[PDB]
Amino acid sequence: HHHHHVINLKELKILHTSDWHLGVTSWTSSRPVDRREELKKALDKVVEEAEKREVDLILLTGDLLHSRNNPSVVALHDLLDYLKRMMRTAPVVVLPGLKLFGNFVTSISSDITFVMSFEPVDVEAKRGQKVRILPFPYPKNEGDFRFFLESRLNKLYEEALKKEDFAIFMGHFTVEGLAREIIINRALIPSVVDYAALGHIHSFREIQKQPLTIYPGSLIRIDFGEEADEKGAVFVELKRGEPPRYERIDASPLPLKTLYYKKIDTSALKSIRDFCRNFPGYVRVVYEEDSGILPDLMGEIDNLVKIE
Repeated sequence: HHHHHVINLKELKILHTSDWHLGVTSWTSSRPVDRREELKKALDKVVEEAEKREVDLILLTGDLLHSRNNPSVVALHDLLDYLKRMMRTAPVVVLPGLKLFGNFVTSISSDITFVMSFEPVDVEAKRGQKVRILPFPYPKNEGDFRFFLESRLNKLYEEALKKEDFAIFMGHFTVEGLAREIIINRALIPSVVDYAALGHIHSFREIQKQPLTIYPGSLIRIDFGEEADEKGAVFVELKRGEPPRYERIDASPLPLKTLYYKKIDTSALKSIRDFCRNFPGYVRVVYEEDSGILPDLMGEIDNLVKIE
């Protein structure tokens, strides 16, 4: 199953997913929970939607592995497993959050490209579309730093002007003013790209519409700051005549809940027990004062991962 070659094809379907954090175990200081099974389920749903929609290109951004430096064999084997699966559907371009194995794999394949530098790369998509990738990976400096970054973005704008069909910006950074980190103003994302695929933020954000610029988010709620979050992937469709459209692919991951109390008194105990009873995800209790020896709530309630 190799690529198609359709004359005058003026469209491109993209799956963009990000920030998988393969290998994460949560709440290791209170109650370790291995998130793999939930994550593999979320990823499977993303793989199946990609197949279902017959996408042309899959973009992966952000931290696909939880461990900055020392991913486990399982985490690595899961990554390569899902990479392979995706490459069966459509070509995969990865902007990382080893340089050796990435460069080698890109050489020997026509369906995975690791963009490991600031240099543009042209890729071929599932139906023969030509796509120019403008990458902005994580890069000592201080305010010359800002001028460095800005110089790099300017170069990518010029290289984007040299596109044949589609141009796609990929970046691993924090958009200034979100509501060491690399902080970059959204106005400096080259305006002449058709899509800007961003990663590193766990939460789905539509940053702007022109160029359409999106963080898809993580696929699980990694910690309690993510309880109100949208988790999933994004499906983007590009057509030469027209504005880009996109649909969120929800990963439907386990819900999180933080229950708050001054003291864990009689009423707070009943509140906690009732709530967790049939709650299908994980619960945190936040309280302020000790008032006696606390009952063994974690032995009693398997969903409760943190009192603290």
